[PDB]
Amino acid sequence: MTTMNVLGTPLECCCQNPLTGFYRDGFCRTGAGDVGAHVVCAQMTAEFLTFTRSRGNDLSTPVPAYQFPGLKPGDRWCLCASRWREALEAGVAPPVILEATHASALEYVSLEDLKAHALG
Amino acid sequence: MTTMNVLGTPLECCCQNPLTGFYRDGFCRTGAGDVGAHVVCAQMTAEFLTFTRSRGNDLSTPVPAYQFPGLKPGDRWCLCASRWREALEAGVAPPVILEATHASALEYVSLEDLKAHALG
Repeated sequence: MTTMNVLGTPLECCCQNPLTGFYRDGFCRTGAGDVGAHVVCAQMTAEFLTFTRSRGNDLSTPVPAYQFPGLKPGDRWCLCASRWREALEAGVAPPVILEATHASALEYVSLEDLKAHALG
Repeated sequence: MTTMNVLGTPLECCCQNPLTGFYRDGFCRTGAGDVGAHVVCAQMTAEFLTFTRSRGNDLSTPVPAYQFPGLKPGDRWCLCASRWREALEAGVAPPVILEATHASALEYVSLEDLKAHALG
C-alpha cells in the first residue's frame, strides 16, 4: 500500500532545508535527467568544498534560481561518484553515510573505500 | 523494485540533522509504537514551542539520550495532531507542509484548516 498525505498524494519527506537528492525528494537516487550520478550521500567538509571547486565543481556559491543557498560544511548532500572518487584518490574524501548512498556508487568505487570513509 | 544502497538494504534518506518522524526515517508516518499520532509536518515557531510546553508538551528542552538536541523555530517536525489542533483553536498553530503530513491527520482536523495554515 502506497502511503498517503492529506492531499491524496504519496506522503513526502518531512525534510529540513537544505533539501537533498537530484530530484529533491531527499534521496541520493539517480535516474534519467541526471548524468552526473549523484548517488553518494556525503557530509560536507570545507576541504572537499574547496577541493572540488578547484576541479570545476563548486558546490559552495549560493544561487537562488531554484532557491538554493549553497552548502555549509557538515551539511549532507548527493554528490557525483566521480566527483567523490576524485577526492578519494586526492586524499580528501568527505564522510559518507552508506545506507543513504545508491548501489550504483559501487560501479564507481568499492564497498571498502566507502566503508573506510563512513561516519563512525 | 525496492531501491537499494551499497550495503544491500533499501536506500534511506540523505537527511539533515535534526532527523524526523517518530521512526526516524524522515517521515510523519505513524504506526504501532506511537500512540501520539505524530502525523503533522509542521515548521517550528517559538510561540508554538512556548504554547505546547505549557500544555504538557515541551519539545524544546534538548535530551541527548537518543542524541536529540531539541527544536529551534523554523525546524520541521512530526507533531501529534491533537497537539497541533490544540494550537489551532488557541490561535497559535504552526505552519504545516501538507504533502508531508499523513492522511490520518484528517481524522483529527480538516483539509481546510490545514490548507488555511500551509506554508504559502
